[PDB]
Amino acid sequence: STNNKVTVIDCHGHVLGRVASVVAKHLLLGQKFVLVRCEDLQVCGTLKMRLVQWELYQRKRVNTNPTRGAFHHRSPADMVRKAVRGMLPKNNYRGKLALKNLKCFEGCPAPYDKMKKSSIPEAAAIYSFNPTRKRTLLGELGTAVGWKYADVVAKNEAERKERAAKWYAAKQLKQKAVAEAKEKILADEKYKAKVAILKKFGYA
Amino acid sequence: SHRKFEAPRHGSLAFHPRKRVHKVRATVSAFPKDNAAEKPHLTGFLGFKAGMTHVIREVKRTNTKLPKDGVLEPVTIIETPPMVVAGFVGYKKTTTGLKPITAVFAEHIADEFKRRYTKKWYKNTKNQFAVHTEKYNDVKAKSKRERQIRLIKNRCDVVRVIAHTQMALVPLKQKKAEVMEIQINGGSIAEKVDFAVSLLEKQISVNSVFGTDECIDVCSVTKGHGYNGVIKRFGVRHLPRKTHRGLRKVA
Amino acid sequence: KCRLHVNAVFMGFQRAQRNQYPNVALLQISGVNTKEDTPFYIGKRVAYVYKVNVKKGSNKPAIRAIFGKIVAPHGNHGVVKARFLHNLPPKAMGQNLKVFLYPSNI
Amino acid sequence: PRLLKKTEHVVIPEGVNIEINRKNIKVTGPRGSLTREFQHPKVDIYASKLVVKKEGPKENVVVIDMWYGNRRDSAVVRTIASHIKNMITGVTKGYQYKMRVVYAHFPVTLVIADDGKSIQVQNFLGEKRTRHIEMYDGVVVKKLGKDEICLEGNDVEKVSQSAANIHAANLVRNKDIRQFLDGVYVSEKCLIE
Amino acid sequence: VFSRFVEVGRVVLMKTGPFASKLAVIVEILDHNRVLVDGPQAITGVPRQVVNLNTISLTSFVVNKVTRGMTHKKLCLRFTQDAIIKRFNKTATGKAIEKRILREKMTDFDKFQVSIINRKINAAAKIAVS
Amino acid sequence: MKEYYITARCTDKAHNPNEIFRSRVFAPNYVVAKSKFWMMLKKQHKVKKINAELLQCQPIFEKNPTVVKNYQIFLRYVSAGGIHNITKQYRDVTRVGAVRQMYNDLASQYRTRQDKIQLISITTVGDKAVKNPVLHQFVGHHVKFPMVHCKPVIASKRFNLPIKAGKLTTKLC
RNA sequence: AAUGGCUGAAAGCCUCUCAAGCCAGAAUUUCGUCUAGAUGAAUACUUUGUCUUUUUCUUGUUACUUUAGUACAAUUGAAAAUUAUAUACGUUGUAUUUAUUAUCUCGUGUAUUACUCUAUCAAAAGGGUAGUGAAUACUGAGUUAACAAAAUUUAAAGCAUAA
RNA sequence: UGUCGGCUCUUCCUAUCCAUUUCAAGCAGAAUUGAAAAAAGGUAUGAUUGUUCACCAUUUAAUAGGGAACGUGAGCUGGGU
RNA sequence: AUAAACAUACUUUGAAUCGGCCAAGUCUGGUAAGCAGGACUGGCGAUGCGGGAUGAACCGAACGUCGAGAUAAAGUGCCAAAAAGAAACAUAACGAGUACCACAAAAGGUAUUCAUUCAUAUUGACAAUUAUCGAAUGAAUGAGUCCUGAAAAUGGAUGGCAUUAUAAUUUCUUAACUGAUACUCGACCGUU
Repeated sequence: STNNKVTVIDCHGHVLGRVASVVAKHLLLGQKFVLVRCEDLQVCGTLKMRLVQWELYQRKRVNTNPTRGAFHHRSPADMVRKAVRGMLPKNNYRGKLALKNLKCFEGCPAPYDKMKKSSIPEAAAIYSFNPTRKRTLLGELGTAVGWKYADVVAKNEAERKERAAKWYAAKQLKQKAVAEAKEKILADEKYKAKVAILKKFGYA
Repeated sequence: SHRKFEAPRHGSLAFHPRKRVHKVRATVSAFPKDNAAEKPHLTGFLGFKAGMTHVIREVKRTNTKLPKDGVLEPVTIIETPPMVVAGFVGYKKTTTGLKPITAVFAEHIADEFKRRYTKKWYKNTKNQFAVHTEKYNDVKAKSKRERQIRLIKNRCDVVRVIAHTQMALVPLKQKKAEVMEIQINGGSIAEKVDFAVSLLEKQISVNSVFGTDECIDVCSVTKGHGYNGVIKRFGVRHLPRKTHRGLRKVA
Repeated sequence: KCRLHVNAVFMGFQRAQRNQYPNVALLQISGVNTKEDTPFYIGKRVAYVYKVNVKKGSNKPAIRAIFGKIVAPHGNHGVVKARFLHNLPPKAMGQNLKVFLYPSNI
Repeated sequence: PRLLKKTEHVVIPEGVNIEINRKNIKVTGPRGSLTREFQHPKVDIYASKLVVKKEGPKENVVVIDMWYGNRRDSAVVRTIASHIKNMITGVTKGYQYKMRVVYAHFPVTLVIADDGKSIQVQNFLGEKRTRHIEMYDGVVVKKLGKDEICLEGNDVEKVSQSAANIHAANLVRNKDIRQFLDGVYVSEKCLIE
Repeated sequence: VFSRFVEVGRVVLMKTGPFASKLAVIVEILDHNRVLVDGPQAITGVPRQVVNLNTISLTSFVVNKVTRGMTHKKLCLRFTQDAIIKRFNKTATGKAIEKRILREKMTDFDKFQVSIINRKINAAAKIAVS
Repeated sequence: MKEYYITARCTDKAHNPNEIFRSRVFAPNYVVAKSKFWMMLKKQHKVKKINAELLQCQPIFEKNPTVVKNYQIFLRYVSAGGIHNITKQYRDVTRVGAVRQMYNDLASQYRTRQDKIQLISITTVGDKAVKNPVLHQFVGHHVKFPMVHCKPVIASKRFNLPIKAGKLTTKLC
């Protein structure tokens, strides 16, 4: 068939490189990925160590014409795209097509804030890290190197938690009502014929 | 091999590339940082340079050895006739910088402001803002405007008034006006829009914006010189007289 | 009407670091995460069904197919080897392939 | 080497209430309330009762427990235990740091604000620049006597840092500091009670 | 304070291998990585063996008076006296273990009725809520 | 690792053919066990294979591979500096089980490959004779510890999905 | 940053930390400011309202013109945070593609919905109210299928008029 | 593959001469000496010599050391060779 | 003992060639050299193929046109076909990462892990305040890892992206896997 769906990845509490390897492999397999919250990823290293690597990175620049030189994107959504692009085929139609199926946003924009989210157990920071190893959020590193919109995302995320918190509470009340209405009609005398089948397989 | 002697580099790389602008008016790339503990006010204007003269001024600074009878200074005269405010726009802070949300315009728009939306005015139908004006008072349009005002107060952080000049008051031959967005720096966004709405179709003078003995910034486009060599462009040293194929070049 | 197939991804041909053998195509059947779940699918039919925007006056079908069989596993992660009547077009990498349920041995 | 279990405890006296919520100890005592976060991902802080005397009875304690861990990480059990112990002292008998002023020839004047949240040092070694030195929240300076001040507060980390901030602003520069023994020094560190 | 410990007598649950989803009892601790499980071979079928702690999970039960290196004979007496099998089957994992066995023997006809029946029940239960 | 019992005799002018050399050699297979056995004869008694007859080479199996025992391996190894003697203790249920620990531990802490280590002897020590600082903490009868930060276990590679749904949690276990 | 300090273990003491946690400190770094600048956004007028290609007129663009072909409203996709996670449980063990009992008719009202549409208040909302339709549950009964067929995703020609 | 030097011009290295921040002295002050961070900014005018080099007279906060086909001849000059 | 009949022994006529270069559990001159010259063998020259990112010589293996299968060197987070589990000394650092190979030394550290030797170890050692304080304390040496030592000129190279109870390093377990024009089987073309 044709997979027109989008696999939304919530980058919270993950590892930048490990996420990219799993995503960059499945971009080549026809899957469309959207990685929300690419500013909550974690990279091995204290903020002091991460800035040295960035300082080394910023040095690479064409001497005779910096406008042609390597472009160092400070936004975390562009750090992830660069990391993913390094694990994709270079300078061919196959590599470019697979890159078009990837997007980060620092928060959760209008369509992707109500889709089902996924996780990558290989890339989780609780499975691949020593707990005492200091890490660094991409947003925290991005602010250090000149990414100005670290406060807009923190404000937008704050109101997204307040909108979801009340939606979850309202959904919880309806679910409790439906759950307790199912028990009443599971124990009804008329539905014994159907229930007896469910009890046989353990569903009820 | 190293250069025998050292000297500062000729020219500044803070302005490379030296690309000439396209529009005569120059837009300020910034505004003074907003303070929310003051009454709303306009933070900009637009004037036409007339010329230069010189004045003798009395020194009021202390502990200075300047003559008591006056110091000669040069002064530029910038004629600034009153501006007409013909609308306002709200901006929102998103993850790609400011994004304008809505632009509410006045009911009556001068022909000076209409000329900005065409290129051959003398052949145009000149129907700019015609539908806007003819349906200004309809309940369908009035309801939409109240939504636009309410949208800004709910989901906007920056307000700027679209003000334009009046070319009839200046000796220039241009008739089309010059449009500038002037930010309102002041209280909450609720009263910024309230202050902005009160200014629709009204005239603003330069005294309402700037005070007395006030330091300001000026943004403009420098005088054009066309193609030029490296001696005038960068101020490099002219080569000795003996040189074959010319003197005024970088060796 | 009904779903009687399992989608498989045409990852690519049997290859090495710098070579490529387009006679055999590698597929990733959905839900097969290990090579011990492969023995069921060894021998099942596999079809690459694509669509061609034919002109109105042409009698060629607008839906064509290439068929083939799964012949052997490939690695420990449930990847199979499939040989088709004609080698799959390399433009079809990453697309979906219908893995049928016949020849049935159930 | 790795210790299977390293345990430390701090006893809670009668007037102190301790509540713990995910390594976030809040201590409230007769003098006031203190709060801190111990964000070490390998410690377990929880209240209990434990006999701490060879023949004494049970008493309320806060147990800081760390399981298998190298000596680099096993050293934080006693550090956190000391930090909680200082909180209990701070909210029961606050800390005070007495600082004495030393000068050679130029008298130094301390202008203490009315609220006690700020100080001013003037004429230090004949200088014309005036040093202000802010104070952390909860720390109050006061003039004890002649050429002497003391800092009052509950948090030993805020009090000691504020005292060191005063000294650090009045260092002698480009001169032999073995001869120009000027500045404000900490005479001694003790408890208010 | 942590609830479940790796001690002697702790009842563990094998999670992989040939004895997956079978109960076992720790009778020895070699080090921080390996323990000696002897979930009575006469009861559950788990032989006395050394296993890595990555393959098992703890439970809320501890068998009373189990010493390190307990023999199989005496261990069996303490296992039935505590009635671990009776207690385990009432837990969330215990019911999840029996559910998996119940589902793995369904047929296509068996799955047909359940999907049809449950769909109507869920739809009807949603109607009954105002 | 498997343990072998190897015997041989030397039949030439120098050695009387009535004295049998026995050994207990830990080798991956019986061909390596003989190779180790012949070297010990040649380097200690001038006995060469061409002038000797092998008699028995039988595997040795653990009597009770269900009892936890504390071992003590006396060994000598070669470093960059010189040659040293070490005595390392191990806890396991088989003699061959502990030896594989020693080989893997030496190659990690001391970076010493297998062809630098000679196992002099291996015995079983008491519960209080253990001196390893880490291993001494688990020899008592009242050992107890909670395994924290547990990674959730997968029954088999069958359910090993690349991308999951929802959130990921560790286990206090 | 170098450096000087605070609390503080390891190592009952000491210690600025080849420990966790903090402070002060550069002609430093980054925001702020200046110059060029890509994808963009708002407003004004002209249109259009399921869609494309080949032609064709114009300096060029858009609308526009002709011959066809194509679909026709109604179950999709969200807890957050932590992980040494308050106590309890460990809820085990297959993410997307890919979770509907063949078609149509006959039937009664009620109820439900992140459903469609209309009106209204609002609104950069899986919004409120009122009504209508759709689907489902209560919950049926009845007709038909045998051979054949069950497909769009876009082709081909123009310049009257307006901006 | 146009082979010295100079003139013009840009960039790079730090093994820093000055300015900035620090520690030490047999550091009383002043003037100095040893060392750390730091290469973003500066680092001259002339008599003699084709000279690189050198040696003198000044001025300066300092008048540091080097690379780029021993940078640079369809850039110059042709003093040397 | 083993092998050898398209064996063995040759005869005649003649071509091209005698600038060589490389590797090394080798040597001589030299401070040394991708320097100069030798002994034995194998190569390159005359040689493609799979691997070492790239490379005349390194590793596997030498080539008629093909189909299928096991393999070699070597690999198995993505580029890239192919792996899961176990234990450790590493990792707060441009530290570690595929031999030849594209670099690092002496020396120092109350950094860290392990082992040996010695003394104090209790009814009471050490630290702090003879008593309390109640379990390890002190010293020497050796072996691994880490840190300092460690400065160059366009911007850049474990191959790149990236990793950090590893996706690094050292060693293992599993009738795990991937892969050459070499091997086996089969079809055809040619020489003998």
